Amino acid sequence: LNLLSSSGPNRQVLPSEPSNFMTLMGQNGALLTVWALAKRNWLWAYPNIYSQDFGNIRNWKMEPGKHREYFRFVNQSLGTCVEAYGNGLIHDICSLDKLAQEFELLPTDSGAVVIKSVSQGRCVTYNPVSTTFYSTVTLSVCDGATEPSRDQTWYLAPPVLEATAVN
Amino acid sequence: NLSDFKVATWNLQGSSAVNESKWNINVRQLLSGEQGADILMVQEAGSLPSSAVRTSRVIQHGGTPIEEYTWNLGTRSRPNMVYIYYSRLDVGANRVNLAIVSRRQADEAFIVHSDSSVLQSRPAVGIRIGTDVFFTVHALATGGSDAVSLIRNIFTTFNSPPERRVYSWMVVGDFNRAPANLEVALRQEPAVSENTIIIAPTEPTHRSGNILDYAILHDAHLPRREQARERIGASLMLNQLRSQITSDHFPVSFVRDR
Amino acid sequence: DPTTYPDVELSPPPRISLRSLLTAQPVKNDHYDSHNYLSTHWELIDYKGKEYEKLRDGGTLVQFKVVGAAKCFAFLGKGTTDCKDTDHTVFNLIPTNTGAFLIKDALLGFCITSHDFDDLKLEPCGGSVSGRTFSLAYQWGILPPFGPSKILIP
Ligand SMILES: [Br-]
Ligand SMILES: [Br-]
Ligand SMILES: [Br-]
Ligand SMILES: [Br-]
Ligand SMILES: [Br-]
Ligand SMILES: [Br-]
Ligand SMILES: [Br-]
Ligand SMILES: [Br-]
Ligand SMILES: [Br-]
Ligand SMILES: [Br-]
Ligand SMILES: [Br-]
Ligand SMILES: [Br-]
Ligand SMILES: [Br-]
Ligand SMILES: [Br-]
Ligand SMILES: [Br-]
Ligand SMILES: [Br-]
Ligand SMILES: [Br-]
Ligand SMILES: [Br-]
Ligand SMILES: [Br-]
Ligand SMILES: [Br-]
Ligand SMILES: [Br-]
Ligand SMILES: [Br-]
Ligand SMILES: [Br-]
Ligand SMILES: [Br-]
Ligand SMILES: [Br-]
Ligand SMILES: [Br-]
Repeated sequence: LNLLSSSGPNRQVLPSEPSNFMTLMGQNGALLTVWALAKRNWLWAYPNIYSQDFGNIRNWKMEPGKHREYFRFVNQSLGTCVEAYGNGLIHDICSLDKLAQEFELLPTDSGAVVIKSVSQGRCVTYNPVSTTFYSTVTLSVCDGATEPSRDQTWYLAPPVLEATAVN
Repeated sequence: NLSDFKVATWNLQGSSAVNESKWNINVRQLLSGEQGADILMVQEAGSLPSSAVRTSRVIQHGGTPIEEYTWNLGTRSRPNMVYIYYSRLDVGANRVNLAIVSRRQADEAFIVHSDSSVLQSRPAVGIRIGTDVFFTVHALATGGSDAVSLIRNIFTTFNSPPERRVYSWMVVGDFNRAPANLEVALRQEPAVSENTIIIAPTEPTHRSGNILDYAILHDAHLPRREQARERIGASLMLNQLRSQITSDHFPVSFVRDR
Repeated sequence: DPTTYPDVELSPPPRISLRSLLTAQPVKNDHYDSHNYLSTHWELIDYKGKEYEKLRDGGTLVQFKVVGAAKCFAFLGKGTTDCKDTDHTVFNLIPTNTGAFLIKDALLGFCITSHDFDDLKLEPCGGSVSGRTFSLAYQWGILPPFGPSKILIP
């Protein structure tokens, strides 16, 4: 395309929208994601390599919650929110008044974070090692364990999207 | 109102060995997206990004250095510009420097020193945008002992000029002491203590587990003893990260309650 | 060094794990047992030499250093070589609108890509990458180092 049109500079495409999203990545590379699309279904964690067909349901927009120091996660594709429910996480209609959709992220000394459900007082747990495509995501006591069958550390990572260089 | 701005702070811990990558990994992420900071205070800034450009503007109105630069966070064809106000205090090793990155140009700059002492304390460096003034501070490692007189001098600077009586100001940075420890000490200056409010996370802002990075502000819209009505909350700025944080400090943001 | 402010300690280089956003696998070094977590750690250090400015393309020159050794990531031997061999150890971080990074070698201006499990190569990626879009195969995450960590307590 032309960087200069006959009457003035012409705006090239360089999306800012992708900057608003990210992924929550486990130590095994698995990304917290919606699987069954209908609301209230359980969330799981699949690495990009085993979920290319999932698309943007794997990306989330992290925003401050209603309460100070808490965050909520809005799905890029579905617009629903991560919500603590029973012994795991689901996605449902967003509401700043639902404490179950608010999370406190506790930094670790490696720079990773532990995700704590504020309504439950429990942390998002998963099994790094799996005989299948995914890690099972649950909520359990926050001990910061980092074992093959039980880990609670997550990385705040780039979204799985085409990236545009800004150098 | 100060609350109209998304303000953040990060101690970059720059050095000759690692500096440029930190600006391009973390500082860039703190400024981007819909929730990026409008104003970011940086401590231990080291050298500015190599692509930053010095403007012709002169603000040097005293012994403490302060210069204006522009830095393009985007491409040449799709620029995304910010201004950087840089105080290169560390002439010895060029690492313990202060900077303020702002989307909007500063109308004026301010340098305020703490009480005279034999300790090499650092001054507060700040910029005014309209009726709001924003400072970046890096108090002394040993309990930020210079913090109380620094805050008091900033207070008297604006609240003791006619036009300064309506200014709101925010002091943000590495205080090197717990928020409660600072709060108690400030009580020795009743007028300052009653006209300010400390806004800080309750989560660690440094890998030692300590809470060292936060803010203290004076909202001209609120009366004495009523600053706690401020609707600005502090939070680790984790919503901006997409990478490892390249220093032992976690960035902290100050945003209006939703 | 002789800083004007001695109350401020000098901080060492940041620790990271480098992962392909396509495979999510961390790039490993051979200095530690493959099952030891330090095999997934690197120290990120900035390169200060000026011999690679022509193809820098506005990125940041760095080296990925092994913890506790003068070895750096490289497309040689088993994945590392002496850090002094700058032609093979100096790489170039290119920021993007997502927080992911493209990584080029400083000498040739080629891009590091990973299109599949344990696939890692340095291939031509045209001229300047400014404003161009790239699939995950070209994207890298500079993330917290893999392994144990402790929840910070105030
Ligand atoms: Br045209
Ligand atoms: Br666009
Ligand atoms: Br997008
Ligand atoms: Br479905
Ligand atoms: Br539904
Ligand atoms: Br299910
Ligand atoms: Br918000
Ligand atoms: Br609250
Ligand atoms: Br979408
Ligand atoms: Br159920
Ligand atoms: Br945006
Ligand atoms: Br001065
Ligand atoms: Br510029
Ligand atoms: Br361009
Ligand atoms: Br402006
Ligand atoms: Br001073
Ligand atoms: Br310090
Ligand atoms: Br406290
Ligand atoms: Br008013
Ligand atoms: Br009071
Ligand atoms: Br807000
Ligand atoms: Br692996
Ligand atoms: Br060695
Ligand atoms: Br070494
Ligand atoms: Br080519
Ligand atoms: Br722990």
